[PDB]
Order: sequence, then structure tokens, then C-alpha cells
Amino acid sequence: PRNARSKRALEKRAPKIVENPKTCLFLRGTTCSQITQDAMNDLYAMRQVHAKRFHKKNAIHPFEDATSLCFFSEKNDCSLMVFGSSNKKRPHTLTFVRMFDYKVLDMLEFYLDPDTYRSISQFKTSKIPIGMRPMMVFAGTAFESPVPNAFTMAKSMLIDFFRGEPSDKIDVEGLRFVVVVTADEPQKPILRLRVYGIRTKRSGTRLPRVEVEEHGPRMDFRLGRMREPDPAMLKEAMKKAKTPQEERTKKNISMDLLGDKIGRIHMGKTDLSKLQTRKMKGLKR
Amino acid sequence: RQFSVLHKDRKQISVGLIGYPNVGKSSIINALRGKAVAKVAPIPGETKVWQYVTLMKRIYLIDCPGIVPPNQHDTPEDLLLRGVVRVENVEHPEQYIPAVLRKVKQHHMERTYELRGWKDHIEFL
Amino acid sequence: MFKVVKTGKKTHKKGWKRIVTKPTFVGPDFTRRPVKYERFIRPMGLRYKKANVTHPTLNVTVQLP
Amino acid sequence: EVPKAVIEPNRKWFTNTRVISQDTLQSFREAMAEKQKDPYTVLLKSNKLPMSLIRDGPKLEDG
Amino acid sequence: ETKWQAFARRRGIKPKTREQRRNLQYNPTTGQWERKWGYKGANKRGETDPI
RNA sequence: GACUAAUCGAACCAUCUAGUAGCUGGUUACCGCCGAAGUUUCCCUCAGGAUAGCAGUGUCGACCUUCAGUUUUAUGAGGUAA
RNA sequence: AUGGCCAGAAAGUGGUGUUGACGCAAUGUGAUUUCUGCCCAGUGCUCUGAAUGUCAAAGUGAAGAAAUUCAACCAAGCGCGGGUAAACGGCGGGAGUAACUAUGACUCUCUGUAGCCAAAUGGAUUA
RNA sequence: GUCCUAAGGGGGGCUCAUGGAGAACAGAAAUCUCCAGUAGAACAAAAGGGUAAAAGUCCCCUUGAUUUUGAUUUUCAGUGUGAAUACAAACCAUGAAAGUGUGGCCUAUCGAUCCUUUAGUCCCUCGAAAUUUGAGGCUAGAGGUGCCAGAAAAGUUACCACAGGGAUGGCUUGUGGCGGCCAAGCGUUCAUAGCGACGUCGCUUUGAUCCUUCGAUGUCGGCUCUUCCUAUCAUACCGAAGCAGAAUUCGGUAAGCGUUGGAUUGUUCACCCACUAAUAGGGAACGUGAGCUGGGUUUAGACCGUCGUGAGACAGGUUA
RNA sequence: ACGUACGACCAUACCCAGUGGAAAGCACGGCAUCCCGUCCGCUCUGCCCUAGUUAAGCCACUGAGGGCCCGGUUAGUAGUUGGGUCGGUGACGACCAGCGAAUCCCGGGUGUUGUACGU
Ligand SMILES: Nc1nc2c(ncn2[C@@H]2O[C@H](COP(=O)(O)OP(=O)(O)OP(=O)(O)O)[C@@H](O)[C@H]2O)c(=O)[nH]1
Ligand SMILES: [Mg+2]
Ligand SMILES: [Mg+2]
Repeated sequence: PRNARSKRALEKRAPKIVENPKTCLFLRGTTCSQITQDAMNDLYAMRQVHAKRFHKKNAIHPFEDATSLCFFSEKNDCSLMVFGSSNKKRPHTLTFVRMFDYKVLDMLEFYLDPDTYRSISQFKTSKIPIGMRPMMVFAGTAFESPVPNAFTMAKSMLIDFFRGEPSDKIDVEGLRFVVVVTADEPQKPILRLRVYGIRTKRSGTRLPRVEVEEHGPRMDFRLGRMREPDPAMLKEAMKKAKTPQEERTKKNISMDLLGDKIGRIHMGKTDLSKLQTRKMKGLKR
Repeated sequence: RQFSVLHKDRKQISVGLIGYPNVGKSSIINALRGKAVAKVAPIPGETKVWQYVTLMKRIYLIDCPGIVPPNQHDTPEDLLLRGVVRVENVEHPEQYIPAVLRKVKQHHMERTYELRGWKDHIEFL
Repeated sequence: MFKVVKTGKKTHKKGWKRIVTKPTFVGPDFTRRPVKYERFIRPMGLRYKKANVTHPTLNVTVQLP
Repeated sequence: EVPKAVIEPNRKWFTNTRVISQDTLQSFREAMAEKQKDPYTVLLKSNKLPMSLIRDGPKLEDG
Repeated sequence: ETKWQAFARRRGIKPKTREQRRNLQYNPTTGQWERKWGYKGANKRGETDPI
């Protein structure tokens, strides 16, 4: 890294205690249906700011060999993947691939319904501004499985996809769009993805009345093939780093509201019952 | 020990002992040490200079001479009954007996000296 | 800056201690090192906490900590 | 030996070293107002702060 | 841990302060402030003087 | 660390032994002819060295070439006064 | 007691020793009275408990024509693993748990104007 | 061996390599003009999709060469206003702005006349002769502290001993420092700057409080006795003050004559109480230094505290 | 439906040529005092919106050659594993599956669309 801009690029790609906002790459296979392309376009419109997009045909089958996927992740520093593909057995497939250290952490398949799919342009409403983070609502009994399954992994993928940029504060005007994922415990269950813009009205009390209007896209999914993570890799990925601004609690040491360091002392109960006073001559009868 | 743990960053802590003469500063140092390391006498002003005693590796004790903060309302009788001075070096020690007889209950004095029936400090002495 | 502080009861004295002969600022929460390990002596009579500071533009002089 | 007692030119000599905001001043004034004394707590490290701007003024009869 | 870092940890060699490691020194003979290294550094003194 | 024949943190006697010192003290007639010296340059310094320079006796060589802490002239630096 | 502590150049040498645990030798403290801040286990004290890990000389095997070289085997001590004079030393407590054994680690919170109890006395303020 | 107001950062403008057609010298290859030119140029990396009104190239601004703060992260600190480090925030640079960006990169040291290693067949010798191993010499190569070996000979003496050296000044005195302003004057009057006394202004309790005494390396004393100085406490004279008188106060000439007991050593022995006309201050030592005698003070004996494994040394305290 | 200003997909939109364009809007244009910038008012910037002009830009349509984008076929086939299997000395010859292509061939097409203001 002789060049300063290249050094900046490698320092941005370096591992950090607080990780960067997450980047997703949208790519296609050799054969991909137009409905699948429209679905990936809608997802890219949801996630424009932190996504990159390929435009060529890739001879990649992720469930056979994902070496090209790992190479693409290492080259583009992308770590979420949306792979579009079409086949006779599976006509409209969205392959959600999640990395960890430029290797495949886990994978999942979604099967798009060609009949009930409606794009964002199919709805005549006001759309979401670019870069706005929507809220998320997950509904149904399919996400409360005691054992990690396809629906739990899909909930993790969708939360990570619509995570956006975390922030400690949010404007109250940034609560106008919600993404709702509905899925039931069960032949295969139907996972439904909807997006709603929020209209708020008076109700005579402090809290307002919330009304929704469909914004798009309209997506129905069947969960298919799933590639589970290795337990050690999953433990290393779910390790939580501690910020230097997160202080380490010391015993009997605190900081008061004026910023002074305050120490605690403990005297204990005063027990003078075992004390024998002096037997003076004047105290004797 | 709690103070030493609160100041674990320093190499040690120093504990200086202050008070009037003959309150027991050197005796307290000797009791904490377990050994007669500071000179102890009932004579006021026994400790004249400051002294370091190593209690633990991280705890030092500092013996100090006895101080009397000056007050405009303090009497020589009050200082003598507080134990500031030596009674050998005071002039007319007899005048401070009424203060002692006021401070001490009469029956305690009677049983201390096996003596009953005085009308004043002159006759008691 | 430093004068030699001599220690010992012999006619020949140890001379490792140094005393600062100029005014010093010791800062807040100051506790002196114990005498067995106090090489540099900054006496309490030579410690200052405030100074008369002049603002060149405002043409004022205020005592400041 | 006598050294060369010289000061280099530097932009850091003409800048502010410590600054504080009005919200921080209000928070510290409220903390000073509601501060209480506890015999079983000791002071280990004082916070460097503008006490002249934080603590309250004197009584009007004294002023 | 590098060879120097291990040697300094074994030998008790403290890291230099940021004021101590500055690229600045006072030249008495010229009465000017000069750099220890780099462009027109003191390590190349006399490479461009006339004699 | 007292005593061990006025001798003790190691007795007295003789010998090796005229032990060693860079440190202290001293080192013996006269006249005549010369006659000095203190970073010059190199080496890790103090408890350091050589070395340049300055001198005296002898000689020998055609004691041959002449050279010179000086001025002038020509040309530099000081163009600075005027 | 085929011992301990010593001594001698050695000795078929001497002492302790004409001795034998109520003894001999070495230490520390230093009458009597008082007296053992609480708990460990880092340094140390000692356990022939398993190892060859280190592993000298002698001895064994192989190569070569030999000098020589290469191999195992390899005492004690050290090393590893156990108990302490717990002497030195460290040590602010009390509860929990998910660790499960050493080291744990992560939370919680802690402040009688002359009595009572002890085998007359409550002492070192010791004649 | 020469060159540079360094790199970096921000903003703005432009589009490259090449091919075709044109232009005095100019002719494959110099420069200029147009057209076509997905980058086939350049810059970074090692795409299987890096970058085109840019990440390329030139202009404008900064160049201040490694800022400040932190009760927070990690490591350290017998020199603990903490240091280094990570992170955060502020600042800073640029831009109209959205924004963007910086506030370093590394490393133990020592030999090269050294260390390790290789080869000689037709190199020399192994001295009674020959051959084969081996050894030495001589010569010529290779590499460079990961695989180039190695780089661990301390204290104390207050129990002592020997050889020697050694032991600022015609200063000082009564009136602060820093910053600003004024300023008679000095200079200057092709520059109107610069020195500047006398002054003045800022920082350093309604007769109060007494609940803030801020570090021994530096040593003084005491008798006994004599003399000198004046910078005069008293006594003598004098000038002035609401100084009525009395008692004073400020000042001048004046050293002729006096200037005292006593208490306190838990201590910088300096302050108290009294008598008195008054209880003035110094020098002749303290710019080293044999009258006597207590402290700084310190050979050998001894405990107690601190440090040290120890011999012992001291932050020290006590005794002879 | 057309135009303009911001856009979304980012060639069905790109490369080459021809024909036409009411209305208004874009555009070519005219002038260099001031703001501003160049070797050159070429570009950028300022003033005019009058006058000329649809010649070019722009839009629509057409036409080859490319390119590009969809659907079927290829084909559940080559190829890769399970090695499930029936026999077989065993191998092998065959079934049973799980993943899963591409070339070639056929057919269609050469831009849809959001907001605001106008014609
Ligand atoms: N009864 C009783 N007497 C005590 C106690 N503590 C001290 N004393 C006595 O009080 C006296 C105090 O003397 P020190 O120990 O020297 O105390 P000090 O205050 O340092 O004395 P100074 O040196 O003069 O300052 C001693 O003589 C003891 O006898 C106690 O706890 N109980
Ligand atoms: Mg006492
Ligand atoms: Mg005492």
C-alpha cells in the first residue's frame, strides 16, 4: 500500500472493533428469469446505499462450489449476497448468502411465487426516500422455534438485510415505512414479505392512530435448501467486541455525576460486647 | 487494607497519625504493628519527630508529635485536664484540683483514695 | 536548579537527594513521595497555584489558577 | 552546563486547550445542586472542571 | 510481538514520548529550528553548502 | 573482634628480600658555545596515547640551486566609502 | 550406635563416651503476669510416586583396514507430579452460579457515672 | 552525479494510448488541426466486473513535518502536573454546499583485519621408503547474527591500613514584578519609526477572623574582658505639628555617658514578664581556623525505626 | 399524446445513414459595460429573447450490417456425486436417484416509467 488512497482502502477493509455498515452484492447466474431480475431490482431499490451490482452471467452453483462467491466477496469487500437463478425444477430462486472472513458462513434459498409477485412500480403510492431506514415487524409462530431452522435463519437474513446503518438517535419523521415478514409454523409454509408506508392520524389521546398503505414489493417465498454454519465459525462470528468507550467495572470504584472517581469503604457493625473495660479501683464496691 | 486496595496503583499508601499529646498515637502504631516500634510514655510530648513504620509492604504508618491548635477560649486548666502539659513543671498545681473534683464523681474519688468527708479541695488534699 | 541534600550521621554524607530551588507547580491531588524514595524535593513554601495573567488584546490583568 | 532555553513556534500555543458546552455546564450545575455528602465514600481523583462556572454564587447579603 | 518489542519488554525500555520523538531540533550555530530527518534534514547537513 | 608477654579485623622471630610503587624526598667542581616548547593531525574518553612543530651535536654534498611572515605590478575577495 | 556432633596428613587414630532420649548436640527467645489480627500455598521444607525429559565415567552394539565416528542404555541431583516448619510471604469481606479440578470468570451488597460474659481476676499502666 | 515552497488532503477544469486525413523545414519517428476512438493510456493492485465531467492529468488553497481533551481500552511508571497506546470528541484544511480528509512508518546492539563454510584434480609437507585414510600449510571461492559462532569477573568497611596531597570583594543600604497608557526631553524630519525620567492604571475587614503555623545540606551559643563605628534607645541642645498645660510625635547636631535581670531546650531557643532614663544596632571570628565550656557533630561499645538476602548503609531517634 | 426540469431501471436505450416535426418548450443565436475566465468571450461567465432558423442538437419513424434483450428447444441430456441397487470371482453390464450445463436450432423485439410545470 504505497499510495495513500490504497492505504485508506486497506484500512477501511481491515477488521474493526465496531464494524462498518454491511454491503450486499446482487448477482445473477447463467440462466435467470425476468421475475427474479425484477425481485432483485426491488431489493436493490430497498438497499441502494450499501449494495453493489453485477451485470454479467456467472456460472456459479452455490450449493456445489462457492469458491467464486468467496473470491467475489474478497475482491469487492461485499459480505451479503443475493444470487438470482432459474431452473426447471426451481423456476425463481433467490439465494441469500452470508459471509464471515471472506468465506461462506451460511446460505439459504427462497422460492419466489411468479403469480402473486408485484413490483414497487405496481403500486401507485409515495415511495421510500433513498437511504432511509425502515422499521421491521416479524409476525407469526415460525420464528419462535426452539431449534435453529430455515425460518430462524431467514429472519436473521432479513433483519441483517434491512438493518441499515445503526444510530443512537432517530428523527421522529424517520418512522414512515415498515417492512413486515409473516410466517407460520406448519405442505411447506408460506413466508410473505410486504412493505407499508405509514399514515398517522388523530385519535383524541397522546398516542396517534396508525394507518398503512402498500408500498411494494409484494413477495411470497418458500424456504428451500439451507447451508448451516460450522459451530466454531458461528461462535467466532457471534463473539462480541467491547468498545473502548464501554468501561470495565471495578470493585468499589465508581464515577459520580461531577466526574470524580469515588471509592467505597466498608466499616462493618461495631460490636463492643466482647470488650472488657478496665477494672479500676474507683469502680470497685 | 481497603484503602490500599483503593490505591493499588501507587507503590504504597501512607497513614499519618494526628491528635493531641497522649491520646495514644504511638500506642496505636505499636498495637497495629504487634511490636513496640514507637516509644510510648504517659509523659506528654514523648514523640518529638516524625517516624515511618512499615506495617505491610504497601502500608506505612507515620508517627507525628502532638499538636494543640490555639484557641482564645482554651484555659490552662482545660489544657492540663486534657493532658497537654506535665504537672511537674506547672506552678501552683493545687489550683486545678477543684476542676478535677468537678469532673470526677464524688463516690468514685472516695473509693479511689479510701477517703471520705471533705468540705473542699484543701481539706481533701 | 538542584542543590544537594546530604543525609547520614557519619562525617561523610550521602548526596543522592536533590532539592528544587525554583518555584514549582505540583498539580491537584498531590501527595509527596515517602522520604526513602523522594529523590526530588519540591518544598511546600515554593509551590504556586495562581498567576497574574494579562490579556494583550483586552488590556486586563486577572489572577488565574 | 547551560542549555539553550528556546521555545519553538507552534500553532498549538494560540488555540484553546479545554472547552465546555452550555448543556454540559447545566448538567454539572444540576449535579452540584443535588450533590450530597456520604462519610463512607472517599475521593480518589478529582475531575478537572471550571468550578467558577459550575458552583453557585454567594448570598445576596454577602455580595 | 516483534524482536525489538520483546527485547524492550525484557530490558524495561519505555516508549519515547511524543514530544521527545518530534522531528524538530534547535540549531545553535544558525540560531534556527531544523528537522532531524526528511526534506532538508539534519542527517544530510553539508550536502549542499558551498564548501 | 575482646585476650593470646607494653605487639592483634590475625602474635613474635629469622628468611625469601636490596619484594613492588607510576607516589614523596634527595641526587656532589668551574668556565665556554648554542638553546626550547602547550589541539598541527589522527585515533571511545577518563586512571589515554602517539605525531607534526620548535633544539643540540656530528658529518657529507659543487655549502649547487639563491630564496624571503616585505613592498610594487597584474588579477581576485572586500564595490564598501566617495 | 554399622548413629549424631566434632577432630586428624593418615593410622590397628582421637574426643563426645566412665555417654544412651528426664540424654546429647544445635538454634531462637529470654523471670513471673500477658500473649498468639484471620485465611492460604507464591518462595521455600520434604515425598524412593511414576517418567526417561537432562543424563558423567565405566560397560554394550554397528560401520571401517584402523585411528575414529554413530547409536541406544544411562546413578544421584535437576525436571514433572504429591503433602507442609506453613518459616518467609501474600491476603478487605460475605453470597451465589453458566465454568465445573487447579487460576476460576460474571453479577449482587457490606457501615453502664460503670455492663455482660468468662476459673478472685479481666493484667504489659508488671512488683 | 545532479533537482525540488515535501508529500498528503480538499475543490475545479480537461480526457488518454492508438488509427485515418491535413500542415515550410519535418523526411517511419519533433509540433499543430480535425474525425474516429470502453479505456486497449496512466495510476494502484494481481478480477472471474479497479478507476473516465475520475482513483488519470493540470490548475487554486493549505503545507502548521505529526494538535488538544478524556474520570474510558491495553501496557507501563522509585521522575505517579502521569507516559505510551486504542477509541471518541473538539479543532484544523478545503469547498458555494452536500461533504471529504490528515494529524507518521519502523527497528536491540556489537565484529568484516570478524564468523560460518567449500574446493584443489596437474599445489607443498608429514623429515628411513611406499600406498590408502587422516592432519597441517598455501591458494582460490560462497554467505552474512532466523540457518554467522558468541557476547554474566558483585559488593561492603563507623573494626581498619598505606603512599601521597588539599583545606565574591571601592561588594552592600529605602522604597516589587509583569502588562498597558501618558510623557518633558533624545533622535527624526527623501522613512515618522524607534529610546524615554517624572507619573498613572490593572493583578497581587464598616476597625474582621482566631476551625488553613506549608520541610535544617548550610549552625549557633554562653561567658570573662577590652576597644571601635554611628546607621541615636536614653540623657544634652535645637526646628516643626491643635503642641493650652501634661504626656507626646516627626526631624536635626551629637558615640561625652549609659543601655539590666529573669522565665521558657517537648528546640531553627526565639519570644514573653518585670525593673528602668533607656533596656539602640553593629564590627574587631562567622571573607576556614589552640583561653574555658554546652549544641551543628559525626572513631571504636549499644540498640529502636527505614532500606538491604547479607556484610552493612541510612529519612532518622536515643545512650556512653 | 407532445415538450421542459429533476429522476428510476441503465444498449429493447449503443454504433451508422435517411425522412419528417402543428403548437409551445428546448436549441442554434445576438452583444462583451458590469460579475467572471481564457493563447483565443473556443469553453466558462455576464446582458438580450428582439431578428433569423429548424441546418444541426432534441423527438418520432424507416433502413442495412453488427450488437443487445426476452421465451421455447437443447434437456433433466452431457458431466459430477450418492455408490441406493439386481446379477457378477469382484470388476463390469444395467437400472434408482440428487445436483445440474453449454454449443447448435426456432420465434419475438430495438425502450418502459415516476414527480412537477406547461403545449
Ligand atoms: N487504658 C488505656 N490506656 C492507653 C491506651 N492507649 C494509650 N494509653 C496510655 O496513654 C499513654 C499514651 O502515650 P503514647 O502512646 O505515647 O501516645 P501519644 O499521643 O503518642 O503521646 P505523645 O508522644 O506525647 O504524643 C500511654 O502511656 C498509655 O499508657 C488505651 O487504649 N487504654
Ligand atoms: Mg506520651
Ligand atoms: Mg507518641
